[PDB]
Amino acid sequence: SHSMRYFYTSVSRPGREPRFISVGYVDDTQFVRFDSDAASPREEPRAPWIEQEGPEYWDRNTQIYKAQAQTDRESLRNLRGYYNQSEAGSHTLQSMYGCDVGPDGRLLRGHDQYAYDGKDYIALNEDLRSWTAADTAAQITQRKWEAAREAEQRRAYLEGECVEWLRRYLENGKDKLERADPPKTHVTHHPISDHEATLRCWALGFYPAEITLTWQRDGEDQTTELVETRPAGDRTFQKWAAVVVPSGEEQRYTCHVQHEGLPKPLTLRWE
Amino acid sequence: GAGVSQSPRYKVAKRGQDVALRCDPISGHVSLFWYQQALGQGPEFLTYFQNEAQLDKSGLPSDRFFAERPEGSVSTLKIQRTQQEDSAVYLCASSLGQGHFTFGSGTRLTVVEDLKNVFPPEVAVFEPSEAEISHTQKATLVCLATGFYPDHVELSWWVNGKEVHSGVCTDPQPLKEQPALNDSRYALSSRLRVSATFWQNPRNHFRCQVQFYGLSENDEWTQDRAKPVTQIVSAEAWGRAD
Amino acid sequence: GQQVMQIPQYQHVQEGEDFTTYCNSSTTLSNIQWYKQRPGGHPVFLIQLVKSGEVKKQKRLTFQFGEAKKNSSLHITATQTTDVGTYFCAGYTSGTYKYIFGTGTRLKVLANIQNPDPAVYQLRDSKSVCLFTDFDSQTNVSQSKDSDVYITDKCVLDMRSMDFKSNSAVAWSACANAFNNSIIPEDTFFP
Amino acid sequence: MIQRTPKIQVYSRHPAENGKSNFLNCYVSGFHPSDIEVDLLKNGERIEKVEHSDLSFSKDWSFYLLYYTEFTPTEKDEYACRVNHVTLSQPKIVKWDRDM
Amino acid sequence: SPRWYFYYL
Repeated sequence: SHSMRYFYTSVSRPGREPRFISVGYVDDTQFVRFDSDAASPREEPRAPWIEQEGPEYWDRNTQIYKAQAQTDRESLRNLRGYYNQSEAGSHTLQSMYGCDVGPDGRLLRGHDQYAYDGKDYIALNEDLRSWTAADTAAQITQRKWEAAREAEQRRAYLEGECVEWLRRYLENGKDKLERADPPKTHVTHHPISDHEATLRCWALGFYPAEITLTWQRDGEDQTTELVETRPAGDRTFQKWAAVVVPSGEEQRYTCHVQHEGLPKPLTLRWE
Repeated sequence: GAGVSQSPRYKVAKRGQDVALRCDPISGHVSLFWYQQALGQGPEFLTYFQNEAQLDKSGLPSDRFFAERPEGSVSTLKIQRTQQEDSAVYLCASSLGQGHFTFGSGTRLTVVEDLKNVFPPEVAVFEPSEAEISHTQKATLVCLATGFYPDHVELSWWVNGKEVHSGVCTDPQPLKEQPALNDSRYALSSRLRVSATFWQNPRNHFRCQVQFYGLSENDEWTQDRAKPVTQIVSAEAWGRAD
Repeated sequence: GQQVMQIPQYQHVQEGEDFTTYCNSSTTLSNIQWYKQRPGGHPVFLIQLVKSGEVKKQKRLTFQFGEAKKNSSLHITATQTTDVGTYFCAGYTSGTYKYIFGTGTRLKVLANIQNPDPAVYQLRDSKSVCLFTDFDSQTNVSQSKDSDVYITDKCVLDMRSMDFKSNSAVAWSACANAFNNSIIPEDTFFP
Repeated sequence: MIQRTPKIQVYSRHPAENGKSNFLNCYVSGFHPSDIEVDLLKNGERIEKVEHSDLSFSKDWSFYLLYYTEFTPTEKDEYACRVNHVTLSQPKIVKWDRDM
Repeated sequence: SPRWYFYYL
C-alpha cells in the first residue's frame, strides 16, 4: 500500500511575477523539489534513490514545472476576476494530484484537487468522471471543464503514467521505501514539585509517520499531552506523549507504542 | 481561435525554392507539433514546442527543415531549397501537453520541376441521357475536370445557387492523362443524379465548380498563356422539359 | 527502436459487414489513441484507452487494448458508407513529447445494390462521355492502355431523399466498346 | 480567506547531550498564507547559516516547513526559534527545551 | 514524474 503525490503552490506577489513551488512525495518521503525563486530554477533530488536519474529526467521535469507556472499565472488572473478581487491582493492557488496503489501494485485511487486562498475550490471525484465545486466561482471552472471533457483527459496520467512512476520509484528505493524503521523509545521523568511529576514517552527516528502512543495507569487508558508528529530532519519522525502523575505513583503507569516497524507492540515504564 | 489554423492550404513550389508554412494553434495551447504526412500514409513526427522552446527536434529530416515559434503562439515551418521528396501534407497540432491533441487541416505542398507545368482545369458538364431518363426515371449529370496540374482541386455542385451533397459522388482519385510521364496532367470526374422530373424543370440551374490551387500573386510568370493562379472554373446546364 | 504498425493496408467491405484494424507497437505503451480521417480530410480523434485489457464502445465502434499494452484494435459492426476513410492509431509512451501514428487502414464500403440494372448511357457536352451505371458492387471496372481512353473507377452515389444508392464509372475519348476491357454483366443494356 | 497562525515546535534531532554535536529543528506548521520568516537564535543572536525544507502543505491545505541548523548544545547556551507571519503582530519566540 | 499536462482554472 503506497502512494505518490505532487503538491504545487502558486502565489501572486503584485509588484514583486508569481512564485511557483512544487514538491513530490512517495509515501512519507519527499523526493523532488522545484522553486521558481531559486538561483537557476530546476527540479532537484531530495531522496537518495532518485539521484540515479539521468539528465533527460531532470530537464523534462524542469520544463513541465516552468510551463505549469505560466498556466497558474493565467489561472490566478481568472480567479481574481471570478471573485472581483482588486489587482492589489496576493493570492494562493494550490494543486495536489497523484495515485494510491494497493499491496498488489494495482491502482487503488486517483487524486486531483485544488484550493484557492487556503479553501477547497474544485476536486475530481473518486469516480474520476465528475467534479465537486466548492462555490459558484468554482462552478465556472466546473462548467468549462465539463465542456472540454477534462476528467477523461486526466485519466491517462492518473490511471496509467502515475502508477508506472510510483512502481519505478518503489523498485529504485526498495531499501528505504519498502522497509519501516521502528521507533527508538524511552521514558523520561520531570519533577513539577515534591508532589507531582511529568512522565514523557518518546518515540524517535521512526518511519513511516503513522504511530500510536498511549499512556495506561494500572492498564487503564489515560485519554495525556500529545504533540503533533514532527520531522527529525533525516526523513524519520518523532512524537511524544506525556502525563502528569503524583510523585511515587510513577510505577503505576505504562506507555504503549504501536508502529509498522515493530514486530510486536511495545510497553515501557519509568524505571 | 477555437481550432488550429494553417496557411497556405495549398502550395506549389519550384524545386530549389524555399517555403514557409504557418500555423496558428488553439488559443492558450502550450504545446505545438509539426507532422509530415505523405499521400495515402500516416502522420510522422517532425518537431515539438512547449511555449517558445523547441524541446524535441528529433523528427526533422535534415538541416533544410527548421521550425520557429518566437512568441510561443504562431509557428513557422521553413523548408529550404525544396526537393521533390518534400511533397506532402504538413500537419500542425496543438495541445495542453498530453491533453487536447488536435490537428489543423494541413498545408498541401507539391514541389514541381518547372512552374510552366502548372495548368488550371478545363471543366465541362454532360447532360443526362434521354434513355436513362425513360429507363430509370433518374437523370445523371457528369462533370469532367481535365488537363490540370498539379493535383490541387476541389469539385462541388451547385443547384439554384446552393451547394448540394445528396446524389453526388466525385472520384476519390484523379486519372493520369499521360501515365507514362512524370509531368502528367490530371483529370477527375463527378456525378450528380436527380429525379427525372427535377431535371425536366427548365428553371433548375446546375453548376459544377472546380476550385484550383495554383500559383500565387508573388510568383513570376514569363509564359505567353494566362498565369495559372488559384481560381475557380465552372461549367453549367439548365434543365430541359422536352 | 520503436515502430508502430497497422494492418491491413486497406479493406473493401460490403455495407452492413464488419471491419477491423489492428495496431501493434514494438515497445510498451502508456496509452493508445484512435483517429478517423474522412476522405480528403485530416485525422480527428475518436477515443483513448489507458488500461491493459480495456474495452470501450462508442456507437458502432468497439476499441480494445491488449494485456501487455503493445496492441490495440478498432472494430466497426455494420459498416455504413459514411464510415469510409482511413483509421489511424497513435501510441504515447511516458517520458516523451510525441504521439506516434500507425500506418493506417483505409476502409472502402461497397454499397448493397437492391435492384441491379446495369446500363451504359451516352451523355453529350453542354458546349463525348459514357456512363456505366447501376451495376452490382461485385463488378471491377478496368483501365484500358489506350492513348486517349480514360475510364474513371467506380464510386457510389446516394440519393438521400429517395433512399437509393448506385455505382457508376465514366469513360471518355463508342459507348458499346468503351468498357470492353472490363468484365461487365452479360445483360448490360446498351440503348 | 481564513488566515491561520503557525504552530511552532523547537527540538533537537537526537536527545541532547552537552558537548555532543546535534541538529536544532524549528518546525512551523498549519499556517496560511505561505509567507513566513523563521530565524534560529543562539543567546538572542540570529544563527547565520540555517537550512530549510521546501514549502509543502497538509490535507487541509495549510503549509509546513522545517528550519534546521547543526549545533552543539551546552548547559548555559540558550536556543530559540523566532517566527514572523501576517497573523503575528509581534515576532513570536519559542525557546528550545531539551525535555520537549 | 509530474504529469505532462496543462490546464487553466
